[PDB]
Amino acid sequence: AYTPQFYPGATKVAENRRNHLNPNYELEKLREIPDEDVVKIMGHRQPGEDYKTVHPPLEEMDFVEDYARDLVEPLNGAKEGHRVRYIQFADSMYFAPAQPYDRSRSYMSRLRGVDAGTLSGRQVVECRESDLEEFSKNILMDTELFDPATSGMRGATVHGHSLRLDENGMMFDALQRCVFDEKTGHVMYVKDQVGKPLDAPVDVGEPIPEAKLREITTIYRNDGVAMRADPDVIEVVKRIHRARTLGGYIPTNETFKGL
Amino acid sequence: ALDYVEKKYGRMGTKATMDVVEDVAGEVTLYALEQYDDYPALLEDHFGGSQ
Amino acid sequence: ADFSYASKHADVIQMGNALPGRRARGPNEPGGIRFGILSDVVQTTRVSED
Amino acid sequence: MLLLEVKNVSKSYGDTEVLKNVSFELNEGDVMGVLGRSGAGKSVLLHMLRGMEGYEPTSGQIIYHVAYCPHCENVEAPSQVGKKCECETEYVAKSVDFWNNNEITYALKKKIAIMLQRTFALYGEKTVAENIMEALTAAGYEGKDATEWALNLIKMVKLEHRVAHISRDLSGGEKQRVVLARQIAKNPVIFLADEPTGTLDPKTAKFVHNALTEAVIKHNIAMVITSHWPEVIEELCQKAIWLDKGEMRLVGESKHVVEEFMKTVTSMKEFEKVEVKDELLKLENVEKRYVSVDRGIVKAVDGIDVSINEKEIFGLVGVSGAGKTTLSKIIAAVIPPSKGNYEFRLADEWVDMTKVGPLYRGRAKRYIGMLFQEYSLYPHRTILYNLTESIGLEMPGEFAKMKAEHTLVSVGFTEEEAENMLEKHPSELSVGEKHRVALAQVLIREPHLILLDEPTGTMDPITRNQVAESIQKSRSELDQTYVIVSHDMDFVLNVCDRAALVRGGKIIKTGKPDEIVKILS
Amino acid sequence: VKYEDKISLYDAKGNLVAENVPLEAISPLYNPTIKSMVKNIKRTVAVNLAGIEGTLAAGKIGGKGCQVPGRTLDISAVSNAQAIADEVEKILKVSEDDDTAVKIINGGKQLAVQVPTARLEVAAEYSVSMLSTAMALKEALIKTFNIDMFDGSTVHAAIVGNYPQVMDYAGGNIASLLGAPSMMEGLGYALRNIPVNHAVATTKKNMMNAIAFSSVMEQTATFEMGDAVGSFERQHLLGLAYQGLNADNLVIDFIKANAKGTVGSVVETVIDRAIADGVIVVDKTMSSGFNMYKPADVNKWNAYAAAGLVAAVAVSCGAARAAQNVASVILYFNDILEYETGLPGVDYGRSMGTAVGFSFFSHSIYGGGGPGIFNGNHVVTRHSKGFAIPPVCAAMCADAGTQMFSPEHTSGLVGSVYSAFDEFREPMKYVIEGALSIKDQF
Amino acid sequence: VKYEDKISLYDAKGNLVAENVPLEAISPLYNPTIKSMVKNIKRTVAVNLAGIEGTLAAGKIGGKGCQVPGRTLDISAVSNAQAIADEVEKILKVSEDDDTAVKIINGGKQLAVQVPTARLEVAAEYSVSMLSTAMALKEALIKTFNIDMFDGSTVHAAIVGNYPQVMDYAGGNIASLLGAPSMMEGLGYALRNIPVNHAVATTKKNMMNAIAFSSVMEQTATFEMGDAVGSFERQHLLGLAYQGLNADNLVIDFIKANAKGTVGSVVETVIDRAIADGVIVVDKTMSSGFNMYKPADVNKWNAYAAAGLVAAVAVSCGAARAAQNVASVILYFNDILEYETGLPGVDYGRSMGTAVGFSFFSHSIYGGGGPGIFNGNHVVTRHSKGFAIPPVCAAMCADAGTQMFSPEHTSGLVGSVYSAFDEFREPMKYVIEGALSIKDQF
Amino acid sequence: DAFALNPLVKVAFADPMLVFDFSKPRKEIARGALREFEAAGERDVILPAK
Amino acid sequence: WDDIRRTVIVGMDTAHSVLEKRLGVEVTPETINEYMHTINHSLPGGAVVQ
Amino acid sequence: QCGASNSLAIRNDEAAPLELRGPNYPNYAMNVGHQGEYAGIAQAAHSARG
Ligand SMILES: Nc1ncnc2c1ncn2[C@@H]1O[C@H](COP(=O)(O)OP(=O)(O)OP(=O)(O)O)[C@@H](O)[C@H]1O
Ligand SMILES: Nc1ncnc2c1ncn2[C@@H]1O[C@H](COP(=O)(O)OP(=O)(O)OP(=O)(O)O)[C@@H](O)[C@H]1O
Ligand SMILES: C[C@H](OP(=O)(O)O)[C@H](NC(=O)/C=C\CCCCSSCCS(=O)(=O)O)C(=O)O
Ligand SMILES: C[C@@H](OP(=O)(O)O)[C@H](NC(=O)CCCCCCS)C(=O)O
Ligand SMILES: [Mg+2]
Ligand SMILES: [Zn+2]
Repeated sequence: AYTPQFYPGATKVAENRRNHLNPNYELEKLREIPDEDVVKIMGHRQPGEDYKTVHPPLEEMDFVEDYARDLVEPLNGAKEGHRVRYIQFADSMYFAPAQPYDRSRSYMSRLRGVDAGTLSGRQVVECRESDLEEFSKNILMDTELFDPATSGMRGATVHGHSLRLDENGMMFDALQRCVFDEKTGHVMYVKDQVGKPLDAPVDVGEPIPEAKLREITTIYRNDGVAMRADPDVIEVVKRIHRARTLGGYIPTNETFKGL
Repeated sequence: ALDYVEKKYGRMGTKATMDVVEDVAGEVTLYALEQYDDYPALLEDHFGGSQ
Repeated sequence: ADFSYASKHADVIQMGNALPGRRARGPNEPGGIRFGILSDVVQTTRVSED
Repeated sequence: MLLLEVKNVSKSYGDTEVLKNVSFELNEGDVMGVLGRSGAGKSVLLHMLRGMEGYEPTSGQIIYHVAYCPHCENVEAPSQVGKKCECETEYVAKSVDFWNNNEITYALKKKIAIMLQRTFALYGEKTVAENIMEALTAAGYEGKDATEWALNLIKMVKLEHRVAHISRDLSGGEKQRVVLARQIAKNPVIFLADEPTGTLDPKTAKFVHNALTEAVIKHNIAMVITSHWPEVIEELCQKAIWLDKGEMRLVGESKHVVEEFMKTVTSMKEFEKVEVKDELLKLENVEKRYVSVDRGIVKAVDGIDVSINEKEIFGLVGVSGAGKTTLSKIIAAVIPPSKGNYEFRLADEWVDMTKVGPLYRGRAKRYIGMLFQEYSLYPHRTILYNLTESIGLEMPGEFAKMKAEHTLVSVGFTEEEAENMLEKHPSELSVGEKHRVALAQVLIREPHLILLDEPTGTMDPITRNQVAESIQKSRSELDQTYVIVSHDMDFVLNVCDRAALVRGGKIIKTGKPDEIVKILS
Repeated sequence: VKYEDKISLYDAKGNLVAENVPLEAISPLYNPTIKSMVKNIKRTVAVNLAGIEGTLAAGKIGGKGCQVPGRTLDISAVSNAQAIADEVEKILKVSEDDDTAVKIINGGKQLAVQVPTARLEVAAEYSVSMLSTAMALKEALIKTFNIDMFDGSTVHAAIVGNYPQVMDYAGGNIASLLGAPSMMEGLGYALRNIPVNHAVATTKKNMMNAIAFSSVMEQTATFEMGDAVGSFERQHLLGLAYQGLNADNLVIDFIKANAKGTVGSVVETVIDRAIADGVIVVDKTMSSGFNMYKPADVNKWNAYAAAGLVAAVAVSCGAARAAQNVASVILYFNDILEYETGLPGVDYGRSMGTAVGFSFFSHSIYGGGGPGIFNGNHVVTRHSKGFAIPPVCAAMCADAGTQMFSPEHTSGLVGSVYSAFDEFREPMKYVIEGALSIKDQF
Repeated sequence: VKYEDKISLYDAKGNLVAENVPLEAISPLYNPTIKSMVKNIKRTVAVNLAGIEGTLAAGKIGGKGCQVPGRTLDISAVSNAQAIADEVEKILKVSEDDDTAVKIINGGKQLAVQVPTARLEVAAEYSVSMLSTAMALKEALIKTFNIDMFDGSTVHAAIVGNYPQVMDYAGGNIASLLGAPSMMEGLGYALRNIPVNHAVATTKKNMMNAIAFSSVMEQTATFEMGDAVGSFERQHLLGLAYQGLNADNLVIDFIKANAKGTVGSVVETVIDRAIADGVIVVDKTMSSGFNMYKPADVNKWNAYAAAGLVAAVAVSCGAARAAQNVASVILYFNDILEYETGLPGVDYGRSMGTAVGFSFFSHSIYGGGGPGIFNGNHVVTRHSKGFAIPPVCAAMCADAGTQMFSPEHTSGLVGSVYSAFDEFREPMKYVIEGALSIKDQF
Repeated sequence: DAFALNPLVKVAFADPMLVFDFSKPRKEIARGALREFEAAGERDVILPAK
Repeated sequence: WDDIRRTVIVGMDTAHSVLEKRLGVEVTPETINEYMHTINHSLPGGAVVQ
Repeated sequence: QCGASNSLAIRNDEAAPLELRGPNYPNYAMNVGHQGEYAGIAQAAHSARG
């Protein structure tokens, strides 16, 4: 067979990117947020009530006979028939453990039937509501992919990914969805990801210490680990660029001899 | 970029090949991103990633 | 995206159409305005019966 | 003549004979009743007859005998063998054997209708008309034909007040009737109905029932209907089976069978009296209006003044669409009112609750738990995870297992059943086992005010009496106040004490459940 | 012969059809089936008689919201139908053994007219079909119901709609699969006008057949653009064979291997297959592991990556049963493959750029419409030369009715007209048969 | 078959060829020569090799007065024209007997290529020829002279001027008889986009051959636009036969009868011939004595008036030997014919109005120019459906050098390339032969 | 008739908030000829006064 | 000419239907008034709460 | 993404020198943040040569 490498490089940032891309790597969990708390921060549905449906279950609807379409097993939320919801994250440039393109690549490498979108200060994944809640609790919130200070589940107004951290080390939030409770040392979400206030604040845990954030981040920084210390990634990027250029010029084997 | 080019190539000291494009563009990109990392004022001025 | 189509690409009424060829112009230019549209622009039927 | 046979089939699920020695025969037109306890195997048997994934037999087989066009893939009734197609060809008779990959299976599967238990197979965003219109167009008909039916149909399940209304914003039994009206409108060879009426009130249930007859029995479409609630099995089926834990305890004329079943039964436990203690909630002019620029105003709650007196069980009875779920969601601080006051006496202070936040509604919302009429669990988690880790239990994980077992036992499971159920997924339970698990999930946090939107609906009289004594014991030993929305009257007589009647968003009169009964009749 | 590449042809069920088929047997310049589809698309016109009747009855000539009082004609086009079709056929007739075919669709409310190839042999462009059909229909309507001489302009406005003022058929009831040649994004872009929904509705929501239709049109268009000329012809032929026609059963094999899998598992299976077939080899191993990969056959590696792209879209959109995932799957399939192997993606980044285009076009308020209206004659989607559009057909075929731009909403007339032709309803089978008919001439 | 009126056939010298030829024998839908002309006009591309060498040597890419310093390539394309043509033929070849011809013109200075028909069968339009020729030329220049990878962009800019930015071929050294589809002013106007200077230079300034070329192209275009279908077809067939092919030798006889005459003498000759042939009869005699005339055959009177219009243009512009008189002659031939007979003009006054606008835009500040730059796609000369452009071609053939924008100034590459083919240069003697080939099939 | 080609164009240009009122086109051209028509699109607030 | 050039008529019935059904947002006359206030602030050059 | 392939391409729709490229270049006809800097790179090509 083929043993899959995931990312070039020898530094800790490349190792963290490889770990995020690896579906067989168990991400270290750092907090326990209950399922109903994740649902409440998500703000899509009331916990305890049934999922809203967009179509009948796949057994009820009649489709044409398609051999290639029926080879793929659908998701459970697709089997019952559920609306497609989203969960959106903002990641600070100051050593957040997960980063937008890294998030999108890891989501599309690890999860089935997801819709990943990458912006500079935004990253959103869309899926059926039950499966989306499942991997939001299991992977997105409780593991080392999330830090309540340098990252945040937020839709609507997103700003502060490139700004400096506040006095408590948290990312800037124009709507202030999550605040810092100095009596317990924990970050508490007082609003959901879109902005309406929550009736009961939910503990997402305490901020990750900066020393651990240096080890678990996936961003390259001059004050942390720079790409000049990782020449293998730059060489792979340059090889990809040269291969694209040679393929766009003349896509033959003799023109790729100068690769 | 001009200083780095004049120190090792010159203004018209090299013929356009792949290697000089990779070297110059990679060095200038690494410098610009290092300056964004080193100076929070520069990063907060160009807050959007597209900029 | 579906709402964007429904809100700004579903029932848009433009004053004039784009013109082709050597008279190349965009929409809402006076070469694209039909005679009936311009008749509807003028409001004299509102205030006069002659 | 004969439609389908059932050979000696024993369905097992890992040393779990959900069903064994099941065999019955049906002809072209007859209603067959499947009567039994909760978890007896009725939903498994209907998914078995439907041919859904995971319901393949381990021992036996079922034969479907149909008509068929080899050029058109239309399946029909076997009686059509001898008649003329809607295409060329005459017809051919096929002994489709399900679970044998017999082509026709696909066409036959399209020709059979199923009413899923506690699952609304509707498009949600396609209103009421387009949902039914879809059914017609999908199955065939034509502009006029469809229109005629659509209107004639919306009349039968009684939905003329919600025609352009979005079906996602409907209310429980209304969605049930919408799914029903979608389910007649396909011309099936068989209509498998799992709990066709639902937790529906007497009157609306009667309309559903007559609609079913008006249609399926007219087109001599065989009926397989389950209800572990007999009075329908009799008024609908002529030949009914009684099974107990997957084994046919009897196979007879429906009348004798229902008799025998009802003898096996138990009466209620009329608990001891209780004195209540002070007012806890006070709602003053609560209104809830759903205004649309395209369908009119739906005044769900139309000015409602109620008071609950603390440790007491309060009932809310009414007809479908009266506004009980909207009211209960207003009480649980889930849906804000358009107008009106709600104060909750935490201990002596009345927090104004139409104000969001921990400083205001939150205060009382820590001790408010709601079981929804359209409930759900977490299907990717186990039952033990659902009671303990999914909601957050304030105890170490080693000691949460016996707490969840105690809660399941208090709900009305045995020790063996609760032990076997803990390491299981919600998809492996029955509708009624999932309902009791959701009730336990509400109860296990021990909130003060508990709202229970239709606790019963799929419980044998015995299971229902169980859930009932549960609520009564917890109210007295734990002074828990309850608000109950229900349709079973005898539950209100032997459980509730100060029920209220809801009619079109009003409160009419509040009083004793017997007084409410003589007001109703 | 000039290409030594041999392919094995498979059907839509994954069964073998023939082996050692030459690569040029599926070429648009050789395949008779592809020629027949091109000619049929060029000469087929769809006429909405019910729309003409409704427009003339209410005086709804013009465009959106346009209505001329007093210019209302009460004719019965649907009731007559057969007489109008006979008159149109008689006017459009050139020889007696002509290919003129005016058939009646949906009981008189629609017409499917095929103008003869004699009128297209002396035409520099395909627009002769719609103009000739419009003229024949105008004459048939004027002669059948005795229209006054002063209402022929109203009849023309109802049929065609604002044509001398607006160089298009906007408010009319006559349609074709190809738009106006002056409304193309670039020169030679005429064949990239069929949207995804039209291809899905024509193939009756069949996955492989819609993929084959989209790929055949896109690669024939690249031949029309002059792109697949010289050193690019081999790469476009390999792309067509492996992406649309399931050469060597690659798409079916990847889907079967990744039934429970994700996009990354599809990437892994594609890399494993390309290593096993000898398409790619190890270039060098860096200090931190990561043995770099280089293509031993560049065009074959591009074809393998395109087949894997189609399979990844099918796997993800069959898992979700929703057609909204196409942009992310193409984008991050290419990204994961590039940063996993150090190899170029499909179309050397053009597929990834077109996936970014799909992303901003179908996922934002800046976006417009869904993936069902994707066509190569759009500025957003023109950049990939027939490598990003055929996966969108698989995505829309895997959709469980959760899209506003469903094929039923946008392409019912197109499906009812063009599904009657065998080479359009099942393009895969008949393209394979046409390739089999010309095996021995290479 | 459906037209029972026969015509005679005469050559450009006025000698009889055959009699009782059916009218459909010269129809574009039946005549093999017209079909071959349309097929060959879509695949023939004019290449300026000396222009390519001069553009690359001085860096003249960009268009009008555009120079890019630094992007200068020194190649010897005119000397290596044989190798370049061989490589272009190798690239463009489909099979080995395909009608691919790359002939060398003017000692390597020009190149006339013909892309194969099979490349155009699967193309929706005619733009495949120029794009395919551009790509083949780019590859041939890149592999003949070992041009660097960073200068292939300059080679592309030299061959095609600003194509991705300007949807046209303006600054390049490649050309065709037909214009770009983006320049079309209406659908079906692709065959109308041949300027008068191109047709005059193609026929080597022969009057009757240029009349035949322009008439064949314009009436085939009217067939393409759908104008000449149904009851409109006979009028355009007779207009092509009489004005363009001198069926009953009407043009030559009228010119011979008015060798030293004016426009008015041609008008009376036309009326006398139409009366003698029974085409027109006296309707009524008025109180003033004016004889109002009516057509016994409307389309035949149309054809007679069109042939007389061409004859009047030839007479007046051969007397003046200047091509600036076309608009006035076309105006006043119709103007005095209508008020002499009471009969409509050549195209029911659609052609007199074409002359009234031609007289605007050939003598004013507002646009247009010389008569040689106009065409059927022009906004000034599009209104007459094939009845006003062959007079302009005849007048430009009769010009002795009084025009600044002469065919020598405007069409030097196109004329020299397209005059090498016998079918384009002398369309009369081959269209008559094609009619004789199918004379017995009606 | 209330309109000629488009009812939506007829209602839209009946708006009193339009600076040019299309009820009396002859009268306002007179006002613009006598320099008493206050037109829009003037950049007076972003330009120097000298 | 300026008033004709700057006029675009857009229908809001498919947008309201998409908001009510697909987006699950109620459309009331109060919500339409709020939208009209928002577009009246935002159409000339405005940015809402930014 | 399509840039590296289209930068030194020779195909009809993709090849153009950067001096001859513009906002109507098919890759460049949608997005902010590229065109003005493309013009500066085109100038810098000739500023190095003086
Ligand atoms: N997928 C499954 N795997 C294992 N056991 C299952 C599965 N589905 C159902 N069961 C069990 O099989 C038995 C029959 O369940 P079924 O849903 O048929 O009950 P039922 O008779 O319909 O009762 P109810 O009134 O609750 O609907 C129950 O014990 C149930 O827990
Ligand atoms: N979100 C909504 N938008 C509009 N109308 C609604 C909405 N929710 C409920 N309604 C309507 O308001 C009425 C009251 O609904 P509610 O769910 O409170 O009824 P109910 O008394 O619980 O009836 P059931 O017995 O069916 O549960 C119903 O007719 C319902 O269709
Ligand atoms: C301007 C361009 O067309 P053109 O370049 O050919 O003129 C035009 N582009 C668009 O419409 C599309 C999207 C532009 C919006 C991007 C603004 S950047 S700020 C927020 C963007 S994001 O947060 O959602 O990523 C088009 O119609 O294709
Ligand atoms: C003929 C044509 O000019 P060109 O030949 O294309 O330069 C065309 N003229 C016009 O339509 C001028 C319109 C106004 C001038 C005369 C008004 S009576 C134009 O400007 O495009
Ligand atoms: Mg059940
Ligand atoms: Zn049949």
